[PDB]
Parts: sequence; C-alpha cells; structure tokens
Amino acid sequence: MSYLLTSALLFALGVYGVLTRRTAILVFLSIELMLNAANLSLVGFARAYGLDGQVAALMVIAVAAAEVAVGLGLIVAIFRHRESTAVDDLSELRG
Amino acid sequence: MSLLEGLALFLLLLSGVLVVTLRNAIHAALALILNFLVLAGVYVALDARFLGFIQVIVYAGAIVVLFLFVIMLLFAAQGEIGFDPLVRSRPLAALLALGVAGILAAGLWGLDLAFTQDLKGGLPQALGPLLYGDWLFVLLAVGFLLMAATVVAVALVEPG
Amino acid sequence: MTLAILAVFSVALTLLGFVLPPQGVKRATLLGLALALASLLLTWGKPFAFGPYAVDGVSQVFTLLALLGALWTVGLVRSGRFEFYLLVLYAALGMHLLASTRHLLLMLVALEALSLPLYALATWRRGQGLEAALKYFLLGALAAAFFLYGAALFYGATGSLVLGAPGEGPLYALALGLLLVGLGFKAALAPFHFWTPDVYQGSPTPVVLFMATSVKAAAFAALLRVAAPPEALALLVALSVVVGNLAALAQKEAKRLLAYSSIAHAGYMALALYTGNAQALGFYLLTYVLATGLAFAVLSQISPDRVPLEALRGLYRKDPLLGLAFLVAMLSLLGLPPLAGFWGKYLAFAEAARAGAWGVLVLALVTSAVSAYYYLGLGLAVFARPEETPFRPGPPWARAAVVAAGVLLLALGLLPGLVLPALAAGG
Amino acid sequence: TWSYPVDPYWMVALKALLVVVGLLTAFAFMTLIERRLLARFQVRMGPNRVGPFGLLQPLADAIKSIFKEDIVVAQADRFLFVLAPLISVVFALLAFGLIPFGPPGSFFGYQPWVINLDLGILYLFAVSELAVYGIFLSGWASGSKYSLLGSLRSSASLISYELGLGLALLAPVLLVGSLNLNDIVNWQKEHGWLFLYAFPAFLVYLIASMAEAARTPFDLPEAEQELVGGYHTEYSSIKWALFQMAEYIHFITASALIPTLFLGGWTMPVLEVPYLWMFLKIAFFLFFFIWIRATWFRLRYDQLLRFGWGFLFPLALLWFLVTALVVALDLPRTYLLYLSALSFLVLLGAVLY
Amino acid sequence: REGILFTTLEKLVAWGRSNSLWPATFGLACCAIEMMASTDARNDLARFGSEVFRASPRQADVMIVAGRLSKKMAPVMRRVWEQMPDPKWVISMGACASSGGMFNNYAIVQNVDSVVPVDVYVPGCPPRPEALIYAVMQLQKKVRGQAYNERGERLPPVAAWKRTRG
Amino acid sequence: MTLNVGPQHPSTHGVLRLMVTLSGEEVLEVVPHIGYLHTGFEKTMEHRTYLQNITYTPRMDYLHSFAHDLAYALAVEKLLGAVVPPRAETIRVILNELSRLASHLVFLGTGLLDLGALTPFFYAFRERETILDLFEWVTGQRFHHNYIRIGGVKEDLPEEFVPELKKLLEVLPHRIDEYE
Amino acid sequence: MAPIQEYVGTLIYVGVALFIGVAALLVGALLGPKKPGRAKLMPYESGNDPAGEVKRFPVHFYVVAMLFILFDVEVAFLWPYAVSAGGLGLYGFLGVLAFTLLLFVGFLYEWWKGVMR
Ligand code: SF4
Repeated sequence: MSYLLTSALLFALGVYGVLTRRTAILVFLSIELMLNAANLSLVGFARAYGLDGQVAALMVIAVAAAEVAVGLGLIVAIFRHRESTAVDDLSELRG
Repeated sequence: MSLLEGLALFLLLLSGVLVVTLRNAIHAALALILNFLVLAGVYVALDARFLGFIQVIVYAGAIVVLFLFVIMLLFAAQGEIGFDPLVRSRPLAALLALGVAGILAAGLWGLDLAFTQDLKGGLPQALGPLLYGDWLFVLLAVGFLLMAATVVAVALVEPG
Repeated sequence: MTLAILAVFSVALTLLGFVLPPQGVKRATLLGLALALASLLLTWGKPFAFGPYAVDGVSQVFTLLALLGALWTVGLVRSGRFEFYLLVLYAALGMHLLASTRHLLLMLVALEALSLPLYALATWRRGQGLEAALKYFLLGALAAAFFLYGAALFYGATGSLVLGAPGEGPLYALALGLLLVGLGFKAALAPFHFWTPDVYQGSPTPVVLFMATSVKAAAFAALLRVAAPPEALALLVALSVVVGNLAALAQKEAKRLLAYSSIAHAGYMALALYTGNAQALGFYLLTYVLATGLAFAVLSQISPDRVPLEALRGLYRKDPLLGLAFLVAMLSLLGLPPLAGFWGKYLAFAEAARAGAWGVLVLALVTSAVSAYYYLGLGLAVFARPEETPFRPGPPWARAAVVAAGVLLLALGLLPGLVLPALAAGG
Repeated sequence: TWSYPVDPYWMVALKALLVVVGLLTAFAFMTLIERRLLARFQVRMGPNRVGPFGLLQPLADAIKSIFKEDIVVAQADRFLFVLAPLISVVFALLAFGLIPFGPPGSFFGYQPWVINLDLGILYLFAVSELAVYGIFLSGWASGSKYSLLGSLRSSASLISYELGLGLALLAPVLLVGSLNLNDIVNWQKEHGWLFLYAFPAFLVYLIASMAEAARTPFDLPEAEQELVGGYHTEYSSIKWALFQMAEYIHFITASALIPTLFLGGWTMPVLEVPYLWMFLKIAFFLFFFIWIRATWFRLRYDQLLRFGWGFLFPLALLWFLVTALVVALDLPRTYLLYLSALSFLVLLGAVLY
Repeated sequence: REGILFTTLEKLVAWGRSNSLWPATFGLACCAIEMMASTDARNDLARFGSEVFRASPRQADVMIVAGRLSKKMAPVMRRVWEQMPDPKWVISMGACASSGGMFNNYAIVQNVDSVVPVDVYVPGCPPRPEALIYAVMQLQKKVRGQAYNERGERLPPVAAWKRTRG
Repeated sequence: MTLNVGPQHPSTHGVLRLMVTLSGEEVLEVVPHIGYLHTGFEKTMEHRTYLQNITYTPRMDYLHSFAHDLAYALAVEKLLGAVVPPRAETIRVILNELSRLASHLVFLGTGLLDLGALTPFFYAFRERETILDLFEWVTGQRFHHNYIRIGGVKEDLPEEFVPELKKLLEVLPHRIDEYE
Repeated sequence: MAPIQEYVGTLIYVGVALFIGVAALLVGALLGPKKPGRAKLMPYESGNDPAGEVKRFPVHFYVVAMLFILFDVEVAFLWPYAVSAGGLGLYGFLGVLAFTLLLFVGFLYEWWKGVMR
C-alpha cells in the first residue's frame, strides 16, 4: 500500500513540475516521471493479481518511448529555426 | 521490512523533488536516472527482475540520452531563459497538487487486497506464454506502432 | 480480414511507393482503402474474433465512416506528398484497431497510434501547423498519463485488463473517470477542447476534415464500450454545448467555428451514452459525418487552408450546386427535418429521457436553438456578397461526391427508418 | 544462484575488494607490456631500464600523475567535471565480479566469481550504456563544443554498436536456453564450445567487441592527429588517466567476454585444470587485439556507420533469426552446426582476397 | 604540493617524476624530423620513459622547443607555453631555438629565453639525435637534484619553477 | 563552426592557421593564414657571400637539400662561366637522387602515420637512417648536406662508401615492395 | 529462480567501487600546487577557441539516437522469446518473424534514403 501512496505522490509531483515549468522540454521531462509512477502502481497490483502488470508495464514503456521520440522530433523541428524553449511564448494561434 | 523499505521510498521521492525544482536541465535529468535506479531496485525487491533490467535499459540507456542530445543540441542547460507570463500560477499549481493526491488517497484507503500469490515473477520464463499467444495482438500492434513512429520521425525532419 | 489488408498493404506500400511516382502512390492508397472497406461490406452481418480482437457490427459501422473520410481527403489533395497519405493509412488502421477490442491496453495503444501521425499531418509545413501540432501532442501525452493511470486502477480494481468487470464502488468509480479523461480529450469533449479550434486554424482544411471526423467517431465509438456515471456526462455535455455556442458568437473564422460546432455535437453524442445504444449512436454519427464531411469539402474548394467566414460568401454564383450543398449542410448541422440530423438528435434525446435527466436535456434543447444563428449566418450569405475572390473549381471527383452527399442527407431525412432497422447488431 | 549456494556478505565484500584492486594491477602491467610488445614488433626495443624491463615504471607514472592540480577552467560545470570520470570508471569496474573463473565454489572453498547471475547478459548490456553517459557528459562539462561534437559522434557510434552486441547475445542464449553464465559454461561442458555452433555470430560479436573503443574503429578519436576526441583534451592530471583507464578496463572486460561466450570461461575438453585455461584465453584475445592495434588502421566513421548500419546489425539479426528458427523448430541442431561452419568457409572464400 | 614529508619522500616522488617524464615536443622547423628520428627505430626513448607523447600539453609538461620562431609566431607560442600546468620545463632544442644562428633579421625573433625560462640548452642545428638523448638525461639528472653549474654555482632541480603560472 | 585550426594542432607535422569555414560535415572554404615561419633569408644572404649562401639552401627544404644546392651551384657556375668534372656531376646526381628518395621517405612516412596506422613509418625511418648514415659519412653531417663547393664537391668519396651504398641498394627493392 | 542474496551482492560491489573512486578523487582534490590559470582556461585548438560560428548541428545524431531506441525495444522482446521458445512452438516463431520483419522496414527505408540527409 505504501508503494501505492508513493506512486500517487510521484504523479502529483510531476504535475507540479509540468505546471510550474513553462519551458516545454522540462514539462516533457516531468510527464515521463508520471508515466513511471504508473508502472510502479502496476507492480503493486501485480502482487495482488498475478504479474500481468509486468507485461503491461513493458507495453506501456514501449509506448512511452515512442511518444518521447516523436515529441522530441517535434521539439526539434520547432526550434530548428526558432530559439524559444518555453512555448506559451509562441501563441500565434490564440483567439 | 519498513526500515530499509521506508528509506528507499524517502530517497525515491526525494529524487522526484529534485527534478521538478531543478532549472539545471542536466541536474534534473541526472536525478531522474537515479530515480529509476531506486525504482529498479525496488522492482527487484518486489520480485520483478526483467522489468528491473528493462527500466534501466530503456529509460536510462536510451531515453534520457536522446533527450540530452537534444537539449545539448539546443544549447540550453537551463530553463531559466526568460521570466514567466504568470507567476500567480505557482501557488495555484501547488494547491491542485494536493487535491489530486487527496482524491487518490481517499479512494485507496478503503481497500486492501492480496499481495501474495506467487514469488519470483520477474522471470521471463512464465511470462513468455502469456505474451506469446495472448498479448500477441498488442505485440504486433506495438511492432507496427514503432515502425510508423520511425516513418513519422523521419517525416518530421526532412519532408518527402 | 480488413485488418489483414491494412497491415500488409501498409507494410508493402511503404517501400514500394519509391518505385511509383507519388500520383501512382496516391492511386495505390486509394485502392487499398477501398479494398479494406470492401472487405467490411462483404462481411457485414457476421462477427469475427481471433482473440480479444473482435470485429463487431459497431466497429464495422464506424470504420465505414472513417475509411470514407480518409479516401476523400486524399482525393482532395494532389499538391501533397505520398507520406501524407501513408500516415493517414496508418492512422486509419490504428482506429480500426481501437474499435475492435475491449482489451484496454490495446485501446490505449490505439489512441496513440492514431494521434502520432496526425501531428505530422498537421502541417503543410507552415509555422502555424507546428504550434497547433505541438499543443495537441503535449496535451495528448498528458491525458495519456491519466488514461494510463485509469487502466492501472482497472488492473487495480480487478485482475481484468479488459472491459467488463463490476468492482465495488469508489476505487473502481474513480478509475473509470480517468478513462473518460483520455477519451474526453480524444473526442475533444469539454473541458478537454480548448486547443481544437486553434489547432484547426493552424492546420490546413483537408487534414482537419479527417481529424474532425474520424477521431471523434473513434472516440465516441470506444467510449461506448466503456460505461459511466450520468452526472459526469451531464457536466461535460453542458460545458461543451454552452462554451461551443458562446465562443461561436466570438468567431470570425471558419476553422475555429467548426471546432466549436463539433463540440456541441459531441455534447449531443454523449447523450446517447446514457443507454449506450449504438443503434441510435450509430445512426447519429453516420449522419453527422456526412454533414461534417460536406462542410469541409466545400471549404477546401474555397481554400484548403484558413479563410475567414466572409470570404466564403456568394457561393451560389460560383456554382449553384455548391451553394445548395453547403446550404443543406448548414441546415443539417442545425439538425432540421427533413434531414436526418433531426431524427439523430431526437434519438439521442430518447435515450436521455429514459435516463430521466431533465435539466440537462432541457438546456440541451435551448442551446440547440442558439446554434441556428451561425447556420443561417452562413447559409443565406451563400446567395449574397457578390464579390468574388480566390475560388478553386476542383475535379469532377469531389463535385459529384458532394452533391451525392447533400442528397443522401435529405434521403435519410426522409427514410432514416431504412438503414436503422438493420443497424448495430454487434456483429 | 539457487542452484549453487551463496557466500555471506562479508566474504563477498572481501572478494570484491580484492578483485577491484586486482584489476588495477591487471591494467598496470598490461600497458607496460603492450608498449614494449609493440616496440619489438616495431624494430625497436621497449623499456629495459628503471626496471629492469621497466618494471617499476607504472608506479613512477602514477606518482608523476599526481602532484598536479587537475585544471578547472572558467566556464566550467563543477560537479559534472569531477563526476563524469568517476561514473564511467565505476561502470567499467562493475560487471566483472559477475564472472566466475573456475568451477563452482572451488576457489579454495569460496566462490571464484564475486557475484553471478541467472540473468547475466542483461546486466552486462545494461552497464555498457552507462559509460557512454559519461562520454558525452565530460564533453558538456568541459563546455568545449569541439570536444562536445566529437563526443556526439562517439556516443552515437558507440551506441549503434551497442545494439549489435544485443543481437549477438541472443544467439547462445537460445542454445543453452539461458543467460546464466554458469549454465552456459556447463552446456559447453557437455555439448561443446559456442564457437562451433555459430561461426558467423562469432564474427559479428568480435567485430562488435571492437566497438568498446578498442581501435580499428579508431577514429575514436584521439586529439593526436585528428579532430579531437571528447572526454580528454580539456582535462589534465589524474582525470585524463581515468578516461584512459576506463577504456582499458572495457578492453579487458571484453577480453574476457569473448572467451566466455564462444569458448566458455576456463574449461578445456582436453584436461581440466581450473584457473589456467581462463588466463590463457584472455591472454590470447589480448594479443590478438594488439595485432589488430598494429596492423590495422583508421576508418573514417562515415565508413563505419555505413558498415554497422547497412551491414552489421541487419545481418546479425538475420543470422540470429536463422538460429532462432532452428531452435524454435526443435529439430536436430546438427544441420546448423553443419551450416555455420560451412557458411563461414563460404563467406571467407567468396572474398578470399 | 609536490612530494615531501621527510627527506625520503620528496626525493622518492622526484625520482618517480623524473623517470617518468613525458615529452611534449613542440616542432616548428627542421628539428622535427630529427626529433622523429630521436624516437624511431634504432633510437629508443623506451627505457627513458619518454616513449610517451601526448597532443594535449595539458597532459604533458616537458617542452622541447624544437624549430625556428617568428615574431608572428611568438605570441602564439606564448599562449602555447601558457597552456601548461604547474610543473613544466623548457628544453631549448638546438641552435635555432637557443639563439637563432645566422638569421639576424629585423624580421625575426632570436634567443627564445626572452619569452620563456630555459633549463636546458642543447645547441646544434641539428645536433646528433643522441645529444637530445643526452639532454634528456641531463634534464633527468637535473631534476634528480644533483644539478650544478660549471661556475661552481648550485643549480636547483627546478629553474623554471622560477617562472610561475599562478 | 568556423574553426581556426592553428599551428601544430592537432599534432600536424606542419604548422599554419586555417580559418575553416565548415558547412557541417562538408567544409565550405579554407581561408589560409601563415607568416608563422617567415624569416627573410633572401635579405640576409644579400649581406653574405655566395659561398656562405650555400648554407641557407638546406634550411629551405631539407627533405631534399640537394636540389637547392644544385640549382644554385649550377646557376652561379653558369653565370660567370665554369665547367664541372664528369665525376662530379655523376656523384652529384647520385646524391641528389638519394636526397630525392629521402624526401619521398618523409612524404610517405607522414602519410602513413598521419591517417591510418602509425607503424610503417618506423621501417621507412630505418631506411632513412641508412640514407642519412650514408650522408653522415660523406658530408660529415646527418643533414643540411654540404659537400658541393661549387664546381664539384670538396673532395672525392670514401671508397668504403661504395660498398655501403651497395648494401642499401640491395635491400631497398625488396623492402619497398612491402611498403607499397 | 534466483537467490535474493546475489542482489545483496550487487549492492556490495557498487559500494566498494564508490569508495575507491572517492579515494582517488580525494587525492586529486588536495594534492598538487594551488596555482591557478587565467588564460589556459581558454580552449585547446591551438589556443584558439572553437567559437567562430554558433549554429545548429546535424539531425544525423537525432536519427541515430531515435533509431537505437526503437531497436532497443525490439531487442527487449526478443529476450523473453529467447527464454521460452521451442515450448512456444511454431506459433511463437511465426509471430516473432512477423514482428521482426516490421522493424526491418525501418532499416530499409533508411537504406534507400541514406542516414546522411
Ligand atoms: S636547432 Fe637544429 S634541429 Fe632544430 S630547427 Fe635548427 S636545424 Fe633543425
């Protein structure tokens, strides 16, 4: 149960991260931590329910990685000719 | 139990604290690896061995490194680059953070389950048949997903 | 089966397309889709599982719609690139996958599968289309984390990793909400919507068509396999229809407007969920699709990029047929009789009334009047504003297609009781 | 493991501590010998004074190394500068205690190895990534973009080859059914050494083991006569030694791994003498590298990349897949034995020149 | 901090250092090939601990000023000298360095010690390779603390720790 | 970046400063900057005897000294009108060509070392030494060779020189092949 | 199976390494002269700085990195397969074969296109 409290804390923490930082990459960083909070949770439940949450975790992991890549690709492509890093700064769309 | 166990969670959480404070990108990132270190240890402690190794392999090995290459690429070791369009939002962030945990905590107070039906589960031995046969759908999905990702990723950089 | 076609074709095509010139690849892509679609038709009325992957009637219906949309959109653009087809292909497949399983993790994965290439498709390489993209991605991953947290709590609440488990209350109660979170963003339900107009502004029309159709479909579709508190739903809906219409007063641009519109529609769709009757919801979305499809098609022949409302006006001059089509569209979106939208609306409402939710339902009715403002605001404008500015005459492809559609609209307007009897059998 | 009983923690520690400094001394005398051994080849004679046979020189070298403040620049990253070597050296040291040296427990009643794992390879593989962390970090730490850019080349490249090692390590794990080292050895104890069974995987593994900074990749770089290497260049005293050190430990770790894999660790069909056979393999591979070191050159990295990417990794998994097929299909493995040996002969003969 | 407690220790450390000395040669002219000679083949720096050569002079400390030097090259060289850490020696290799021979231009620099300390002169442009060997033996034994001058004057084992970097 | 690849860096046998406009992996252009070894020989030597000037020639290129040497010798000899013993020209050419070989040794020596393995250098050097040794004998010096006293050399070869010269001519073909 | 013991042993190994690490550094920090630079703090490209242009650098590095991730994941899966394999029979093998072929498309895309961009 302790562990499950811990997981929730890390989720919360990440949020505080995401919300404070206006620098996008650091946001993105935070996100990742939350995701892992999840995987911990899975492990806790695996102790109840029999280890399907391991396999789960693995799948999840892979997905996270995938979205990382793509997100960074975007991040790249955005500041491949632009020098900002915090991105509400860019607000061309707005209305 | 709770002696060592207690400590490791303190530390883990601590690592978490660091990364959301740090405006030294590098310092941040570094902490997060150390995070995963603990987490991996804890995985093993909760008898998830394979998962332990993979945590390391992927995240630390690949993921953060890629991240790092970018931030180096973009020459920012710090998010301290401007000053915020809102600063009022900081305590408000902190407010919400408490709330989101509170609800989860409440929800989780009102139960306990088993935690006990196997041991030595981290072994790929018994995990293979499930994956191979049942999670196989997912597997194939995943495999394609990656491929698509690749193509996407490419398309991000140069057109076609 | 159809899936079979998708995976293979995609894979093969990937490399193959180098041999071909992009037009030959466009040709290719068109074929593939049509075959996959075909395979649905020929199997319509039998369910086929292989594992948890289980194509049912419901799935089938929604992917009819989706595939259609993607064909059209590719139809519309020849000034693009083959990658911008490929990715669509991919995405579609991803959504097929979403519908035909009740295994949560796959479903999650499916959301990602559809969202990723969409981001890439989000640019005609313009600066705007990167901002738009970015936001959407960023928000998507956030919602992901929630959706993931939900799933974990399902494994928490039961050893099940597939829908269908009843649990107890609170944890399970909680857990389910977070699934609504994911889905919410994906259907762009309020209060998970902010971005969608803005993103539309940033993104070029054809893309937007596709996004505004398929993803919403998929979302509602999948949402249907999940079950939920009527109270949550009621909230969401309210915010969606209200904010939608209110911001629509503020508007001066097509792209954002239509987003808001499809949020109101999302509110309406979410009514159906009170019973989860996919005969009703099936019908609705089908009909909804047509109209929505129509609207962007027209808009593309104007510009396949952002253009404010005013620019549009005088269309009957430009072509009479087009003027009528677009007109019909506005009415359809109003959901008037003898257009299928009225019935669609009604049906949803019937599921609501069973659910016995009054206040909400009433409010819904109110705001459904509101919407008419902008529909006539456009629809009459068609005939007026005799100034003419950039117009693109397009192919016979689209013209015929569109006019078929506007008639088809009014056709189910008169015979909605045609398909619906033998709709949504679950297999 | 569970299949073999464990030592109490104190005794582990003792062994650990020993082996650590053991590997210090290992490198020490190796450099000395390599230097000299090159000389002989290279129509020159090595150290023979301050020895005699320069035997006291490593000590001397070390003493020299100290008493010099390892320079810190303005525009430095304080923590990282110090940290970056530490880490790498830590991760170089680690993963060798794992390995046994003789039959179980049979080191004077105590375990040859320091630790050991059922899940062997993974650990190895895992630790290998973390040195590379060090690589680029040092670059960054220094704040030299010259160094940095090099480190990116480096790290990237390293990491590509890192992947090929994985695909190699799949193969024997099939055969034994496990990545438990003991078991792998023991398999060979009955069935035979792994160099028999998968000659083209042996090849690619070798050529992957190059990638542990082992030269002949060798646009590693160094600063001498090239676009400078990262890590070093902006360091000085002890820290420079550390980099170098690490590189050697990789080298030495590798010098063990290739025997472990293809021939097994210690072990001979002709006689069992415990300790001897291990050192002898080690020794060999060492010398073999030195032949490489001399008689082989520098690529141009472009070439290398093309090579790994275009040839090695797809081809490695291609071969693997074959092997996976055999093992999956549960037939006599004989046909593969037959094929491997022949395929090597073919693949050499096809390009005999 | 350089090696000392009692008598024993410092002499020890100095011996260690001296016998391990690491040449950073700094070619600039005709010298270089004779230096390459001084390494190669039937020449041996092997047992002389000076079989060690490192591009970073941040990672070496014995400077062998080997070549010919221009006004235009002088400040450059100045920085090069500067870019050495704390212990560090100047061999002035051959005549060209040491004073600069026949060239007596208004266009040149002469007599390198102007801009650096010198510990060892070794003239000859070139000298015999072996003289440099002899030189390093010199510099070795200089650092061994036996160092003297022919005017009967003591020469400390450092004399270019008498031109300092901070 | 615009890298300013300076003297001796990285460990370049030569020196000079190069402003390398680097496009990214493909270089744009190099703006060369030198003057880092200029002297002004030509002035000083105009303040010298012609005979004295003969010492300045080996300080130009030293890899092949003799070409300078020859070129100058001849030029002068010609200029005020002079002849040369047959034996002289023969030897002078021998020496010249030997110096040519030397030059090549260094050219290739550096090539081999520089990129690729360092090693082949050492053998070429072994041979180079031989050559140099040959030179030591005859000119009393390792290099910067002086023998030419204009109108020939100073005096005829050692006789012992002739055997030793043979030796190296035996080895060299055999030796060459493996380097090639 | 595994002894919990050896994980203990793991921790052991690491703690040792860190001490010896720290020892070397403590030597390093305290020893040597305390004489600073002030212009040796400027880079070694010949006393030249690499500064001369500041620009954006190859996507090459991204490409490679990204590649590696995907394939590292690939590998991940093939390890379980490695463990349990013949027991999974032909249906095992076929699934994997399919999967593998998918990732091979990534490679192949990049072979005709070329990693240099
Ligand atoms: S001092 Fe002698 S060896 Fe040196 S540059 Fe002059 S000639 Fe060459």
